[PDB]
Amino acid sequence: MKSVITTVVSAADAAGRFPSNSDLESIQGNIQRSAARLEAAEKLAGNHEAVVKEAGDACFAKYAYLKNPGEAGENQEKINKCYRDVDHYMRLVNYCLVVGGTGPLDEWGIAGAREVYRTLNLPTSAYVASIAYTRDRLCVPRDMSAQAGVEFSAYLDYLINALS
Amino acid sequence: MKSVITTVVSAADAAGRFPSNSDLESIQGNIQRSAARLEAAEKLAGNHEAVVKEAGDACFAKYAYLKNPGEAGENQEKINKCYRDVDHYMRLVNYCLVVGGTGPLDEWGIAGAREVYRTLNLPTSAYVASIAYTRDRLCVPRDMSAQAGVEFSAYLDYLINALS
Amino acid sequence: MLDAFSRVVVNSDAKAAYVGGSDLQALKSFIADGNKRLDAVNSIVSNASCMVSDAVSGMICENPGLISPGGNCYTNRRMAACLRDGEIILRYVSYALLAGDASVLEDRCLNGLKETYIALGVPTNSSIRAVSIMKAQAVAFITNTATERKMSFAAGDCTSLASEVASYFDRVGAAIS
Amino acid sequence: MLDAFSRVVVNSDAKAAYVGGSDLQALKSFIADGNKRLDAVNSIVSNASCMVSDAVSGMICENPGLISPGGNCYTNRRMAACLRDGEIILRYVSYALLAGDASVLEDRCLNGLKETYIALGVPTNSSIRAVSIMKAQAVAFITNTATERKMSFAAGDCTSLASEVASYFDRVGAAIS
Amino acid sequence: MLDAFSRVVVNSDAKAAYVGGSDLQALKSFIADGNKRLDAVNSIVSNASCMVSDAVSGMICENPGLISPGGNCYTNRRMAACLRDGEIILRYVSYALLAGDASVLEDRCLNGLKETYIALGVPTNSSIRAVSIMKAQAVAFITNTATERKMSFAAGDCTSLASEVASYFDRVGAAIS
Amino acid sequence: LTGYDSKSSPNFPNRAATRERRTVSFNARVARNKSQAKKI
Amino acid sequence: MLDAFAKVVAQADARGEFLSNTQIDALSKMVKEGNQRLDIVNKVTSNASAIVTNSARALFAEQPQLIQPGGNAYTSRRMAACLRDMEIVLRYVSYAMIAGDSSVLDDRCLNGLRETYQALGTPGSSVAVAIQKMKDASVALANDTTGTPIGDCSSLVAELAGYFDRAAVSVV
Amino acid sequence: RLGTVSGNSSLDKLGLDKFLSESNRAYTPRAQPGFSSEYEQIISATYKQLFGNAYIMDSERAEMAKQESMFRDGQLTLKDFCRALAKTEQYKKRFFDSRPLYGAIELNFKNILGRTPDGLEHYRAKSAVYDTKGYEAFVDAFFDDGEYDEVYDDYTVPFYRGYKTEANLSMAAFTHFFRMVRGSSTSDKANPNSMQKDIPLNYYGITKTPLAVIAPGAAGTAYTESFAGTGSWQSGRAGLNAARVALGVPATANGKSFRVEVTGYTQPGFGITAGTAVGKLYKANKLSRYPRSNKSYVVGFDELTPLYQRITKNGGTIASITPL
Ligand SMILES: *C(=C)C1=C(C)[C@@H](Cc2[nH]c(/C=C3N=C(/C=C4\NC(=O)[C@H](C)[C@H]4CC)C(C)=C\3CCC(=O)O)c(CCC(=O)O)c2C)NC1=O
Ligand SMILES: *[C@@H](C)[C@H]1/C(=C/C2=NC(=C\c3[nH]c(C[C@H]4NC(=O)C(C=C)=C4C)c(C)c3CCC(=O)O)/C(CCC(=O)O)=C2C)NC(=O)[C@@H]1C
Ligand SMILES: *[C@@H](C)[C@H]1/C(=C/C2=NC(=C\c3[nH]c(C[C@H]4NC(=O)C(C=C)=C4C)c(C)c3CCC(=O)O)/C(CCC(=O)O)=C2C)NC(=O)[C@@H]1C
Ligand SMILES: *[C@@H](C)[C@H]1/C(=C/C2=NC(=C\c3[nH]c(C[C@H]4NC(=O)C(C=C)=C4C)c(C)c3CCC(=O)O)/C(CCC(=O)O)=C2C)NC(=O)[C@@H]1C
Ligand SMILES: *[C@@H](C)[C@H]1/C(=C/C2=NC(=C\c3[nH]c(C[C@H]4NC(=O)C(C=C)=C4C)c(C)c3CCC(=O)O)/C(CCC(=O)O)=C2C)NC(=O)[C@@H]1C
Ligand SMILES: *[C@H](C)[C@H]1/C(=C/C2=NC(=C\c3[nH]c(C[C@H]4NC(=O)C(C=C)=C4C)c(C)c3CCC(=O)O)/C(CCC(=O)O)=C2C)NC(=O)[C@@H]1C
Ligand SMILES: *[C@H](C)[C@H]1/C(=C/C2=NC(=C\c3[nH]c(C[C@H]4NC(=O)C(C=C)=C4C)c(C)c3CCC(=O)O)/C(CCC(=O)O)=C2C)NC(=O)[C@@H]1C
Ligand SMILES: *[C@H](C)[C@H]1/C(=C/C2=NC(=C\c3[nH]c(C[C@H]4NC(=O)C(C=C)=C4C)c(C)c3CCC(=O)O)/C(CCC(=O)O)=C2C)NC(=O)[C@@H]1C
Ligand SMILES: *[C@H](C)[C@H]1/C(=C/C2=NC(=C\c3[nH]c(C[C@H]4NC(=O)C(C=C)=C4C)c(C)c3CCC(=O)O)/C(CCC(=O)O)=C2C)NC(=O)[C@@H]1C
Ligand SMILES: *[C@H](C)[C@H]1/C(=C/C2=NC(=C\c3[nH]c(C[C@H]4NC(=O)C(C=C)=C4C)c(C)c3CCC(=O)O)/C(CCC(=O)O)=C2C)NC(=O)[C@@H]1C
Ligand SMILES: *[C@H](C)[C@H]1/C(=C/C2=NC(=C\c3[nH]c(C[C@H]4NC(=O)C(C=C)=C4C)c(C)c3CCC(=O)O)/C(CCC(=O)O)=C2C)NC(=O)[C@@H]1C
Ligand SMILES: C=CC1=C(C)[C@@H](Cc2[nH]c(/C=C3N=C(/C=C4\NC(=O)[C@H](C)[C@H]4CC)C(C)=C\3CCC(=O)O)c(CCC(=O)O)c2C)NC1=O
Ligand SMILES: C=CC1=C(C)[C@@H](Cc2[nH]c(/C=C3N=C(/C=C4\NC(=O)[C@H](C)[C@H]4CC)C(C)=C\3CCC(=O)O)c(CCC(=O)O)c2C)NC1=O
Ligand SMILES: C=CC1=C(C)[C@@H](Cc2[nH]c(/C=C3N=C(/C=C4\NC(=O)[C@H](C)[C@H]4CC)C(C)=C\3CCC(=O)O)c(CCC(=O)O)c2C)NC1=O
Repeated sequence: MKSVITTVVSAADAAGRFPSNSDLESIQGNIQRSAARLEAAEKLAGNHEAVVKEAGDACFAKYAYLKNPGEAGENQEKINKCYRDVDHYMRLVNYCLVVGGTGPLDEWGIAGAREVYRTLNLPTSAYVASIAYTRDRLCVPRDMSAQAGVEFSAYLDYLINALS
Repeated sequence: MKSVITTVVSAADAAGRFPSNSDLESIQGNIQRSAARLEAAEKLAGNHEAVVKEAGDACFAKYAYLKNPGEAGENQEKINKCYRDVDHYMRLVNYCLVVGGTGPLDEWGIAGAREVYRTLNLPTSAYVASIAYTRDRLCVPRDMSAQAGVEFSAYLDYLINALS
Repeated sequence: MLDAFSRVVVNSDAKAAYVGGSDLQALKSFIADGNKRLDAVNSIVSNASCMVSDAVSGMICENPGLISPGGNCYTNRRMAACLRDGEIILRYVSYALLAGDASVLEDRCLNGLKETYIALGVPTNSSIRAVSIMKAQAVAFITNTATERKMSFAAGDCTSLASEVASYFDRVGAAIS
Repeated sequence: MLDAFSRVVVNSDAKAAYVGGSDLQALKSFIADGNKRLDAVNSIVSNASCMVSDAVSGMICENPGLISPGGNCYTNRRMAACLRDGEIILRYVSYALLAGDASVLEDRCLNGLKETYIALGVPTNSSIRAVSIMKAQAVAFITNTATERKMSFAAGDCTSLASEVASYFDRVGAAIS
Repeated sequence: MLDAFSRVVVNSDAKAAYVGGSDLQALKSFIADGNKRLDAVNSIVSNASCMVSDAVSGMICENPGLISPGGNCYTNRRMAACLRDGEIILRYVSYALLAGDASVLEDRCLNGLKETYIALGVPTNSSIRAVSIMKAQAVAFITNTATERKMSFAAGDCTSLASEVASYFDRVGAAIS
Repeated sequence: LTGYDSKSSPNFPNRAATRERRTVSFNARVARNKSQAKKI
Repeated sequence: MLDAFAKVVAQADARGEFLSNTQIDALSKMVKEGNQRLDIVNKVTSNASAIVTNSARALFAEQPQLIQPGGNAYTSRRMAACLRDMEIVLRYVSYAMIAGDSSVLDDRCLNGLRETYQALGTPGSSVAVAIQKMKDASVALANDTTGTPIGDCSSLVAELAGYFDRAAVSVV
Repeated sequence: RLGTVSGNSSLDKLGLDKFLSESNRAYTPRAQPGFSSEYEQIISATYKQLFGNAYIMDSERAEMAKQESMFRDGQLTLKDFCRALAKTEQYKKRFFDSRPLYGAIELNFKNILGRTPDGLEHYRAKSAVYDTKGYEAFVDAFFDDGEYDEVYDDYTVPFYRGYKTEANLSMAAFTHFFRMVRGSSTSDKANPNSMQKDIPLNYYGITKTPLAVIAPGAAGTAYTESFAGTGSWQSGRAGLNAARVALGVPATANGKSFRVEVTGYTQPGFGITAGTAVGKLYKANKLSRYPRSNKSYVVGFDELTPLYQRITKNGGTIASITPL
């Protein structure tokens, strides 16, 4: 849970110190950023069912070969286990917009993902294609403000740089 | 040099990662404090000769036995080394106000203080008798703004707990 | 580890639900009352070593058995560590107030404290009194009920954290018991 | 180690002077131009994993003997390390842009990289080409002048922040030479 | 490492010899004056704390640039290290006085001290004034010649030990210059 | 006698310092080699 | 040693590329500032004894323990070796001003100067104060308008201060 | 940045900056289930210290899966992880099987203990365990004696300590630390005194000879010298390095005497000009003007300033000047 609070209280504890003034004003910045980080989270929370749909079938448009036998898309349950696999990644981003930092991604999503995808024969190139779809057609005056979108996209390209 | 910037680039180099928004929202609070924290260090620099003289004259006046022979305040050059010993401490608290954190204090004056006053017979009870005068003599409507005196009085109490 | 922000993200995770406008007001008032949390840790840490020595030497003035011959706080070596056992637990409940959740010390400070004090014969009768008077030093600093110290603070209310930090002080008194 | 505010302290400590109205003005523009510097490091941490592989391929496409048997990047394990060696260099330049001064890559990366590369046998002309690619990649990312990706910023200037990060890349080539 | 007794047995080991008449006479004289050797060592370690405070303050009052900003003893961390760099020096000289042989400060203190001080930046032309002051203090203690401290002793002469301890204190200034 | 010396085994209980160590590491050093016979 | 023109060529030869049209424009901008580059090293080498001695005298005026008996400038020979070193550095900074880069300054003056002053016992904090005093004695002398036609020299004066600050930081 | 007087500190400008920042202290007995984002930092910090900034690829790391699982269970850092990791194949490949026996002892002191073997008896105390009990008890002797338990905790990663006064070794072993650990961006394979194939402190570690300290990043960081004895009993050759003594009438004439070390000596850049000579480029025996770079000198005080100009005006650069 690598947020702004749990990185200063771990730095003082490693030295054996009390929370000094350099700790108390790095959490002032947590206050002046929540207004551009929390309204981008509820907007995802009230519209995640319609945005994970058009982002889900983007990889099923580009990598349309996936529905061959021996691959990730044979039967309908492999699709239902695919629109679930992408529904989680919008939730783990939604947790990273209410904890402040990049905590819930790199312990639950990112951690242990390179080895579950190598042995289950899941191509990671369709993960980075479905994620970069919803990263690339949000427009800043309609769905968010100019300050929420830079916050929202920064946790999106954290995924693509971790997978690829 | 523990500041807000040196906290997060050393927390990140510990893990071996890039600066995320758990490192960028910390430096936002560095902007939300420098408008008032740098105001006190502007006042202290142009006033320090009127403050270091009032600080020592509230120490020897209470600790009048230190001017007896055999003590650490014998003659005029020792007392001239007593204003040199305090005008460092009003300079090191000036250096902590511009780096944001408590960087210069805990590695230039504090680090090794227990062995340089116990060996040279310097009483560590008189140092706190002068710094607490400067803290208790701090009047926020006239001399400062109300938010400088919150944090200017917070570094003197970092000295007092680290000298006691 | 798990602060007040990370507390709601595992309660919502274990039911597999998005965090939304039903429960984003409890973190809206948390942010909007965050300056009261900063004006409470700064009013503790300014005399954090002082409220140890008033309490660890205030524990013994109700109980002279600690500096009895054969007592637990007899020598200077055992008195160095009692003032050292008394500055860790104050430091770790400073960590639980900046975070907003107790979970920083039930894995670091209190994980197995009960078995070390019954190993060394550190008695459970005094350490509860050693933290109860330090808790009263804690709750008397965030509000201006201290005697010779009256820090100039902005007006308002601080009875919210005063029922909170003392709730972080009787959990160690129930863990070491 | 030393940020920009940590450099005016050590410069004024050798004088044993107080920082004042002539030196605070240089740092008062540093906090006014802080929302651009936070806006610009975000543009390089986002496109970080693509800048590396574009630069190790770009070094290889101009020197095809580097994958020949006997070249430094021949096998997989020698190639996998070049993608590692090239991104720790980028990770400290993202640090030195975040602080303000060049004393995090100087004393943790370039203090010892000259004799790192003359013990492994890494060519000191191929490596400074891969640095000079990422120098141009970051300058064309800081200004919105990249070809295939554009990021939405508030309109203004970052010419000063562009030439600062070129100076950080330019001393890597001077160090390991 | 080697005492006065083991110095003899490694010289007669080269000859494949025993110990006889002429080689035990200088060794029985060590046992004869052996009560004075203990009686001189105790006069140093009884008041070594004032001997290291007066010594590094005599170097400072002769060289006022050592406490300038940019002087080697400027901050408290560098000054406290000076206060124990000379306290380690005095500990090993009192070992070679006790064992009667200079092969213990030659091994564990002197060997490599010159290359260590030039690396850290310690001025070696000013480290020898601190030892030469301690040479004058140590010979003014095993002879009752200290101006502000007189110690009771049995009647007799100890000028041979005054030249023994002055040979140790001069080879510390010969190993770092 | 067996060898040049007869130093004790590092598998014997109560062999480390346990003076001013952390509470994580104090409990590790008092129960070093006592866990087997407690469960036997 | 290299100058500012032989620096661009040695860069381009390692990549083996033909100098661009926008890289001859940089060198033709560099020749247009050619008279003023001579006007600074003429104003400095015609004042070199007054630069050193007024700045050496100001050094021992505020640091009297250097010329106190026992210091590291008390002898006539330990003092004559001190004014020589203050003139060594000014000579290799004026060498590094017509060249346009600090290559003759590093390879013939500064590489080894810190390692020398640790061995001899010379206080490096005071060689900085000696060097920094000659910098603004020369910066204010290079802004003298007398004899030169009035224009702007603020990108060349800032470059001359950069060679002094480099030689000052390479001895501490 | 280099120097010793700028920031009123001197050890963080010798390459020990990043090592002076970390603790990696593992504040709980077992790892908490549900999470891995805190103990993964502890795992990887143990890897960069015990292997010494070595690269371990993800297939090389996946050989050591079992161990990393027991330490994340209720087991400890020193005996269940650092002792298990040094008995794997990814450790024995780089530090044991590539070297002679004394290369292995010098790297186990650096990796496990964080210091230097000073004197022949620290080598011999660890050499004799291998001859009677093999490799798997030779690693135990670095752990289960009376040095590890009093310095590092049960759950702290073994940080570097061979430079500080608490490790009561010597002052010659201070200089030997800055031959092993040449900065933070360096590894054991990546420093020019040991290329994972030899013994780094062979003659200097046995005889406790102090070395000149050359700071990483200084102009002259490439200084390296080869070894030959002299004297007819050991059947050695004269003319390779300089002496370390300055013994005769040339000691105190021309002032006191110093030992200078040069590194960069190329064939152009000798004469009193700016450009290389054109023509034949070599004499008839076609060796060089300087048949090897890294020359060292012994020079008095009154000849130090003419020597200095001969060094630098002919291309060389000064790595270290120590007084003799
Ligand atoms: C002996 C029997 C005995 C003492 C010794 C002394 C210690 C003590 N003090 C309290 C209550 C408080 N202590 C406080 C601490 C401080 N007050 C200050 O102003 C300074 C900053 C600081 C000391 C460094 C505070 C704020 C309180 C509460 C208000 C008050 O004055 O009571 C106790 C607790 C008593 C109990 O309930 O058991 C003790 C033991 N008091 C003694 O009686
Ligand atoms: C209870 C503990 C106190 C009390 C607290 C209140 N403080 C209020 C506001 C406040 N406090 C600070 C300083 C704080 N902010 C920081 O960023 C840092 C350090 C980095 C600190 C210590 C500030 C800046 C403010 C905002 C108002 C101002 O600028 O003056 C406050 C009002 C806000 C609110 O209620 O939400 C309260 C009630 N006040 C009390 O009466 C007791 C004693
Ligand atoms: C030059 C590099 C760019 C450019 C930069 C500008 N950015 C400006 C504003 C800006 N950026 C952010 C986001 C940033 N700040 C943060 O605190 C965090 C995360 C913690 C991030 C990613 C913010 C908040 C702002 C300020 C917006 C506002 O207050 O309106 C900006 C305008 C400010 C100024 O001009 O001083 C500029 C110029 N813009 C460009 O066009 C080039 C390409
Ligand atoms: C501590 C007071 C000891 C003690 C030590 C002795 N010091 C002796 C000689 C001595 N003391 C100084 C330092 C003094 N002179 C100064 O100029 C300054 C500061 C500006 C100071 C603090 C020096 C320099 C010397 C020796 C002169 C030299 O050789 O260079 C000494 C010898 C006899 C004597 O002078 O008393 C002793 C015994 N004396 C004590 O009684 C306590 C234990
Ligand atoms: C020159 C260094 C001194 C001095 C030395 C003399 N000491 C003499 C006798 C002596 N000293 C002690 C105490 C000493 N012996 C111990 O066993 C221990 C500690 C365990 C200590 C400190 C004793 C017991 C004796 C023996 C006779 C006695 O005093 O009862 C001595 C005369 C006897 C001899 O030479 O063997 C001398 C000359 N005396 C001086 O005047 C200078 C200061
Ligand atoms: C901005 C780049 C364009 C723009 C594109 C259009 N999007 C349209 C529908 C649509 N957009 C989204 C993404 C958006 N809705 C969300 O709920 C969230 C996150 C919570 C985001 C980023 C979705 C999911 C949908 C489909 C369902 C819906 O409308 O909510 C749209 C109309 C139909 C279409 O063309 O797809 C357009 C034109 N809209 C704009 O106004 C600017 C030009
Ligand atoms: C003082 C108000 C108490 C009291 C304190 C004593 N504690 C003693 C030893 C001790 N305490 C701890 C726990 C402490 N160490 C930690 O690492 C942490 C959390 C991170 C805590 C809270 C430990 C592990 C030990 C073992 C020894 C040690 O580590 O120093 C102690 C005895 C010291 C000794 O035996 O030498 C005392 C007196 N005891 C009291 O009676 C009052 C109530
Ligand atoms: C790629 C752009 C290069 C290239 C790179 C190679 N680097 C190799 C090994 C290596 N590199 C470093 C330095 C790196 N580690 C750090 O901690 C930092 C900065 C803080 C940096 C820059 C080290 C320490 C090592 C040693 C790894 C080890 O010994 O395990 C390397 C060889 C890998 C191997 O032999 O297994 C290569 C090929 N080489 C090239 O040709 C291009 C120019
Ligand atoms: C004081 C009279 C001197 C002076 C002393 C300084 N020594 C500094 C560091 C340091 N010194 C030693 C040598 C010492 N330690 C030993 O273990 C032994 C022999 C057994 C000796 C003689 C070492 C190893 C170190 C390294 C630091 C450490 O070990 O912790 C020092 C600098 C401290 C710093 O760098 O911050 C000083 C100032 N220097 C002086 O100016 C006067 C002459
Ligand atoms: C800059 C620090 C001065 C300054 C300099 C200007 N000098 C200008 C022209 C100029 N300078 C010289 C002398 C120079 N040329 C040589 O050949 C030799 C040695 C033999 C020297 C010392 C000459 C001959 C000229 C005439 C060429 C020309 O007209 O450019 C000059 C241009 C004039 C202008 O811009 O109006 C400038 C600016 N002027 C200053 O204000 C500062 C103090
Ligand atoms: C998968 C089909 C299973 C299952 C597997 C899990 N095992 C988990 C943790 C874990 N497992 C072991 C035993 C393993 N380590 C060994 O050394 C050996 C044999 C020599 C074995 C079999 C250990 C020690 C642990 C501790 C956790 C750790 O090592 O980090 C585990 C949870 C991982 C976690 O909590 O993060 C799982 C899911 N569990 C299942 O439900 C199915 C049946
Ligand atoms: C809480 C976090 C969380 C995640 C991130 C995912 C991650 C994840 N996905 C799958 C499992 C899967 N994930 C996918 C999804 C896809 N396959 C592809 O190649 C496409 C990229 C994508 C479709 C869009 C599919 C098809 C499976 C089934 C694989 C199989 O069972 O053979 C599994 C194995 C268990 C299972 O079969 O369900 C796990 C752990 N699940 C989680 O619980
Ligand atoms: C840059 C960081 C820095 C500091 C924090 C101080 C710390 C400090 N003070 C003194 C030294 C001193 N400090 C004092 C001051 C006092 N003594 C007392 O007994 C009173 C309590 C108090 C008066 C206010 C005196 C009188 C001396 C000289 C004592 C002596 O050696 O005679 C010394 C020894 C060196 C010296 O003699 O100057 C040091 C390191 N100095 C520094 O350079
Ligand atoms: C400090 C005190 C101290 C001790 C007393 C011993 C105690 C001791 N003994 C053994 C171990 C043993 N001890 C004995 C001894 C005996 N079995 C018999 O049949 C006889 C009754 C008796 C001796 C006559 C035997 C046979 C072993 C077995 C070794 C093995 O299992 O291979 C072990 C485990 C092996 C080891 O750790 O090295 C230990 C800790 N060690 C110590 O450090």
